[PDB]
Amino acid sequence: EKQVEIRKKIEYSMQLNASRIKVLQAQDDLVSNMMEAASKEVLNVSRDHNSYKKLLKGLIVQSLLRLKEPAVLLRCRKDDHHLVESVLESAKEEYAQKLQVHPPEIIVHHNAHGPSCSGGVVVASRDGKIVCENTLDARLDVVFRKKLPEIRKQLVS
Amino acid sequence: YGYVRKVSGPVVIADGMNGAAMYELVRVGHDNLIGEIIRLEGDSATIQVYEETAGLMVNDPVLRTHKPLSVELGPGILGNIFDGIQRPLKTIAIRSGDVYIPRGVSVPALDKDTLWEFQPKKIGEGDLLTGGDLYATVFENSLMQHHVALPPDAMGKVTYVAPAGQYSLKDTVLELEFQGVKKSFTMLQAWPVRTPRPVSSKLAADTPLLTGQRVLDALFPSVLGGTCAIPGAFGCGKTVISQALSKYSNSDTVVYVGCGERGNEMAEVLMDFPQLTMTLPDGREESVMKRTTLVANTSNMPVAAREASIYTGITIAEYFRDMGYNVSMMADSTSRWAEALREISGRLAEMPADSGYPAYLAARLASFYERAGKVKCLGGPERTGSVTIVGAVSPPGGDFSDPVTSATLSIVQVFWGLDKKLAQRKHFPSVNWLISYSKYSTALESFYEQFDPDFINIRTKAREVLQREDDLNEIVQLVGKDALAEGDKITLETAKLLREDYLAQNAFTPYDKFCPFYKSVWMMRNIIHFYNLANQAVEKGAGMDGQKITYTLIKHRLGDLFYRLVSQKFEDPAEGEPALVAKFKKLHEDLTAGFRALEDETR
Amino acid sequence: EFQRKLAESSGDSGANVKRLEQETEVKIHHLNAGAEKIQYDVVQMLLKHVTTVKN
Amino acid sequence: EGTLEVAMEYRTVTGVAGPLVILDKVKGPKYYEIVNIRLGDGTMRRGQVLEVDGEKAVVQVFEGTSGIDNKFTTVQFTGEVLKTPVSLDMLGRIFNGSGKPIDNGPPILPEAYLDISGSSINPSERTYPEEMIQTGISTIDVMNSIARGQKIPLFSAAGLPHNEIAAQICRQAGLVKRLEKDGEEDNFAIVFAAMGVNMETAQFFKRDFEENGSMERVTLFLNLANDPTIERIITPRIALTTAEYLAYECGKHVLVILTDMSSYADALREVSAAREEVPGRRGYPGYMYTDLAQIYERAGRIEGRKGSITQIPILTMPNDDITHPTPDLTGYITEGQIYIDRQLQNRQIYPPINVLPSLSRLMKSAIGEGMTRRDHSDVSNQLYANYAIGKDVQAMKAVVGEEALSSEDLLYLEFLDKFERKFVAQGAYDSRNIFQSLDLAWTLLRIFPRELLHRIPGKTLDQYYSR
Repeated sequence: EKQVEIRKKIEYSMQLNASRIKVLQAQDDLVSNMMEAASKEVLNVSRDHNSYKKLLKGLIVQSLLRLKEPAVLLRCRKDDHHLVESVLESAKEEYAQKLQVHPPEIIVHHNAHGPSCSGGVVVASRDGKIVCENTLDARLDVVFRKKLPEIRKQLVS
Repeated sequence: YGYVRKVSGPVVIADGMNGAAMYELVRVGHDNLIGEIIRLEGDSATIQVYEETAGLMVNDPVLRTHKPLSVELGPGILGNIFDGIQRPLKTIAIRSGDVYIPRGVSVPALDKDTLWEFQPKKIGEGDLLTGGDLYATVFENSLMQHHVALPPDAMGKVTYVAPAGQYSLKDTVLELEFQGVKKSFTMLQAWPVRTPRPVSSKLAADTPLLTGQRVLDALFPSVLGGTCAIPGAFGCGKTVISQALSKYSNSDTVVYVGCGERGNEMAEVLMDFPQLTMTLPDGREESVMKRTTLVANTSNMPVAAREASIYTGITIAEYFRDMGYNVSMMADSTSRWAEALREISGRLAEMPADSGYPAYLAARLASFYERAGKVKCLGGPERTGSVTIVGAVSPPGGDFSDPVTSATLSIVQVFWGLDKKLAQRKHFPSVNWLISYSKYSTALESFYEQFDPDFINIRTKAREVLQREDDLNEIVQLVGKDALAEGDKITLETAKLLREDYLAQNAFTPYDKFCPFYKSVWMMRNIIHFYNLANQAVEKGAGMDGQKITYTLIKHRLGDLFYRLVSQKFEDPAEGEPALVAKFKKLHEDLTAGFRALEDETR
Repeated sequence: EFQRKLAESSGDSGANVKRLEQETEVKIHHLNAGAEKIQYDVVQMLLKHVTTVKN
Repeated sequence: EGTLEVAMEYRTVTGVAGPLVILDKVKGPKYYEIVNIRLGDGTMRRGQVLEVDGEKAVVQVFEGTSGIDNKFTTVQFTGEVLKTPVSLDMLGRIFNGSGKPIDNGPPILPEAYLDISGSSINPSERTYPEEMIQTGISTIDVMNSIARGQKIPLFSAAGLPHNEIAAQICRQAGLVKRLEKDGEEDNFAIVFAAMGVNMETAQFFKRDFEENGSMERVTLFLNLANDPTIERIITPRIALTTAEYLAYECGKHVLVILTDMSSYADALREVSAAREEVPGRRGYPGYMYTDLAQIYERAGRIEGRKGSITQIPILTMPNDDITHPTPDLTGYITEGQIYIDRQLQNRQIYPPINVLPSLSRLMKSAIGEGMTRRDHSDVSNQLYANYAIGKDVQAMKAVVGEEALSSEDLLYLEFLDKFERKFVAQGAYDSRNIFQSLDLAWTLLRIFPRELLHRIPGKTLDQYYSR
């Protein structure tokens, strides 16, 4: 009888653990829904064509300043390639303004498919040894990772 | 100025140093971590970081300071808790509400805004003053006055001395003019952590320590300004001896610098000493926090901070000795310090020596210990003060072949060698009386002679009895007490009585909390007199038997005196010397009645 | 007595299981409601952080 | 805070020796920066930066180095130190070595990321272990007791049942104050961290925790022997960080069982050897003391919070000794030492705890008239003395013969027999109340006459010598 009641208590504990695990899994599922919605919004952001160019210029400036390399080779999606080709030397001028350095000899070819890119640029350096992945999908999942505690704090009830 | 190149553990190599002298403290990174130079190879210089090095970049700026490791002195240094790099811990805990110690905190070692009372020592305008002269006294707290002295590297004529009143360390309390130029002085005094403070001349100590514990104060004494070494044992040792040296010692102040020890033990010490109402004055119950100071650096603290903690502790000892007090510094460190040297030496890729310790371990331990000794102070008035170094050694689990142990015993004058076997048997003071020694037994001759002109002989007799018992213990372990004669039997009886009555002490009760010298010497004289009289009686051989028959006669028909002897340890010191002395004199008279009354009927 | 005790234990276990299921359903409903309420603000904050560059 | 930067990705893996990959031509390399390694096959490992020098940087890899190529192996600098996510949901779950959940559940939703090797506690803010926890085992309760916030490492050798007694302590640990102590905060919320454990031991601990009804309370971080070696040098740090968050920032008393610290010294040895550093004793790294201090000094009550952390790191001596560097340093740092002797196991006593080598520095604080019988210290100090002197007597009688022994010698031998048999031995599932343990100890003591009881004071004798 003692071991029967002990096994019954163990079964009750296992049921409680299963219930709490189901609750936690539903929480994670809601977080995944949040991530999917954020990805959809990020994809929708690519529809713009005027502030989108400014954002691309800012991204390329940030990446080139982070590498601080003599010769990068930027890679951009075939879609909106015209925007990158248009911004062109503006980024080089901005970088040369940032510090007293000769303008980088950028090179722009192969492009990854749209959904893989979803905006943003990959800059890298000659021989591809050092790679900077400033894709919009890459900026996301880092902001998400950092802000996740704030997300849980927002999910009080 | 300079920038980081390499970051491995706590060793950082920063290029661009060029003219960066050795041990010139540098500040590393945006977080501004303290740090001392340890090696140079050209434009780059190795640095010890004294803090966690996680998160250092490459080309992260490093700023030089041109100043070696320095501790800030002055009023309020007493009764505080400082990190190894001398950060006020309570100040950090209050100023920042966070309970943690944040990385790279920059807090002054001493508060620069507290108002302190100033009492100039009759120094007139146009007078001549010199290094270490004692121009003003400040009452840091009741029952502990703090004299203020000029730094040893200062001199000049007194153009302006501040009047008596409330002052803060930011104010200039004194002005001097020398060699055609003038200099100012505040109540602060920065001093390099190494390069010990100057002394007019050293002296040979004569006053004993007279600590609370009976074994230490009687068998293996230490002099004020002496040098000791206990094997850092727990339950005993690091706790009971520390308490005796802190709250029940004649040293005018205490400096506990135990670093590289357990955090729970440090918290217990730092929470128990706040109350600690020791009767240091004649009729006052002032807490010893107005008398001591902690330089605690736990084990988890950075490895490079151990040497800094030890040297700051000994430097603080020097400031007080210079004022005039007889400071006594206790270091639960020097067991973790050797480990710190091994860590830094190995990381610096130094060639190891015997047993892997750096070859210069003896040199460092000497440069630390040899800063002890009573010293005639600098400046006017004439004055005298001392520093005592009761350090720690590896626990009694390793033989004396340990390089740290051999290095200590090659320098230390008094060895309170605690034995683990006594700790198993729960003998709490735990000093092994066969292996301990005190080279100060010759200098204390005058004090022993003046206190009691017959103590030396009774001490030698007690030593002989203990040695004889330890000698024939091996023989008994083979044959047994069957062959033991009258002399051997009485010697073992007296040795057992001495071991359980004299050499033990509970220290958790008023019977053995603090045994004054008079009570201890009276116990010794009583026991030795009993031994001598019993030996004479058994040598008389009256009644045709004498001998062991007389021994049984005195152990049975005269055993009340024996019980009073073994219970003499319970004479309450609170009753006062005129009462305990009378009680012991009466017990001595009763003992003299025995072995004469026992000889009356010829056994 | 033993049969009654085991029957009562089985009934109590069933009641506890039902209570756990009801509490789980309530918790899932609460979490879904909160996520639906705060999703747009969360996504707006995320996009604002993603779509900004300094220098 | 303003804008972020996506982590750089490199390919210049110019050197791979053992558990270390040596990157090159890197810029802005943080120290202890956590890196992500994507191999040619596409699997992702995670590593740490042990050393930064010029443009180079040496990276150890947790999951091993079985596939790195100088051409395809991509490494990415996250630019931050390790941060294990923590939440109240972390209770009642079982994890891998590095924190990945292995309970088939979802990953932790973090309340916050707390950097490993958490911020140092200013000693001016700690408090000495005040309350005592009842260990159930009588030998621990009567001598070598354990107070909340203590660091008691169980010293054992290969084959001894250290895991069994650890599980018994986990099942039996509880408060003692006036025998009065729901207590959900009083529930010890055990955090169990196993490093280098045979799979049988892990299954045993899992089953014991499940059976004891604590599955909603305990937490398991496992680094099995077959699991990569390097993760053993991170698992206890993760466990201690989780314990710190569960205790200090959540107000729960927390108990920690680090298992096989020698399996951590082995990881230290492997890492140090792989870096060609100067060795120490027996070839162990010269800074093993610093690492052991960092891993032990993270337990103890804190003044500003109602929580507490009490850890019981069990240890395995290599050749059943103490001079070995790891048990030696652990004895130096930790405030206690419980000794399990092969001699007792050979005599078939389930708790083989040798009460003579045992020691607890904070024993004098846990006991007292306010929470224990007034005679506890006397009782312990007398049993210890009689056992030690009786052992000496038995050693003497081993050569002089049983006939040469005296009446006191026979009393001491009988005391030894009944102490090692009736007192030390205890049921594998039966506890002993502290007062019941003291009653048993008094029964053991009352063998000797009142005269021989030198340590016990007469005041406690009058109230207890008869009972």
